[PDB]
Amino acid sequence: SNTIRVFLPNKQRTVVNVRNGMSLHDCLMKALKVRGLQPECCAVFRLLHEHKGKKARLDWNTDAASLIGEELQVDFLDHVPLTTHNFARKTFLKLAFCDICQKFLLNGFRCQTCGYKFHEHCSTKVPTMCVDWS
Amino acid sequence: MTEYKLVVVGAGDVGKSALTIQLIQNHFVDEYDPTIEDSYRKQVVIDGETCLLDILDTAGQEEYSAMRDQYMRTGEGFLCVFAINNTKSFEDIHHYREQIKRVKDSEDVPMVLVGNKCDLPSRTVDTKQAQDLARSYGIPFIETSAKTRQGVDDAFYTLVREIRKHKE
Ligand SMILES: Nc1nc2c(ncn2[C@@H]2O[C@H](COP(=O)(O)OP(=O)(O)NP(=O)(O)O)[C@@H](O)[C@H]2O)c(=O)[nH]1
Ligand SMILES: [Cl-]
Ligand SMILES: [Mg+2]
Ligand SMILES: [Zn+2]
Ligand SMILES: [Zn+2]
Ligand SMILES: [Zn+2]
Repeated sequence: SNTIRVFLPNKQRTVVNVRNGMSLHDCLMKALKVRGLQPECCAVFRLLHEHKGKKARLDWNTDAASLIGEELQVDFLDHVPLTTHNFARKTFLKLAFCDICQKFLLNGFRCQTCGYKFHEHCSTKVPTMCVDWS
Repeated sequence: MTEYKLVVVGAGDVGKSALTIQLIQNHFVDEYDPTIEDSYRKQVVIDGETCLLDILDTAGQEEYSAMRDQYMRTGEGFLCVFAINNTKSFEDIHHYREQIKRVKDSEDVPMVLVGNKCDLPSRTVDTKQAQDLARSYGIPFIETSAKTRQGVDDAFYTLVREIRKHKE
């Protein structure tokens, strides 16, 4: 009953059950980290069901209980170097090694953006967010 | 890239969240953390095709049964999870499949029976029982341990392959 519905980056969401005294940050750290998202790379917003403004930024240390029954959204900060991978299949003619298991890689997959290279059966261990400082 | 909407269902304490987080973040913790509603997106390569899994992890209890109804309506495939050391969670699988059939108006729904916690020695549901249940339902059975990652990819890959067959 003491819950908040929180939309999260990359079209994800969580419903948090608020323990009194906890901040928004306390309530959402795990949800973000388990999705491979750093809290330091994000901002939290209150959704405004009114025109001329879709959302209003909130302080991360805001008391969570005070927003029970509202809808919040966590978004990436402007221009953070995080994106989604762009996987392509790749045959490695020269000897190559998987970035996940360090075994030989002959037929595999490779992110065209960050260069992560891996076996098909290692793909679920590739980090969720692609880091692009190129 | 094709997106696959998956829903993880089953009784409380059977490891639905642990299985999902193992898949998403390659990580296992022993902490019990009650789920109300959690969706995750993750790219995966399955049979040489990159696809996007959109995974919904649900609460098992009757309080949220009307929420589950809506989740299940748009779900394309279902992981029905029980714990191999909890016979009640195994028999309760039947209630979740009945619930899914109600919102899908079909018996032909992509579905995998998942027997989790296979690392534990206190096993009360044996492999043969679960295969028989899965056979009577016409769906695959996969043994998993979210603790060791055993069979975790296999459960989600098998469900995607069931969805692909169904969409033929
Ligand atoms: N040994 C072992 N423990 C497991 C395994 N999977 C989950 N557990 C443990 O079982 C407990 C419940 O796990 P959890 O994923 O939260 O279960 P749940 O199905 O999400 N329950 P709920 O519906 O309340 O959200 C935790 O202590 C977790 O560590 C497994 O494969 N092996
Ligand atoms: Cl090797
Ligand atoms: Mg859970
Ligand atoms: Zn990448
Ligand atoms: Zn590998
Ligand atoms: Zn029952």
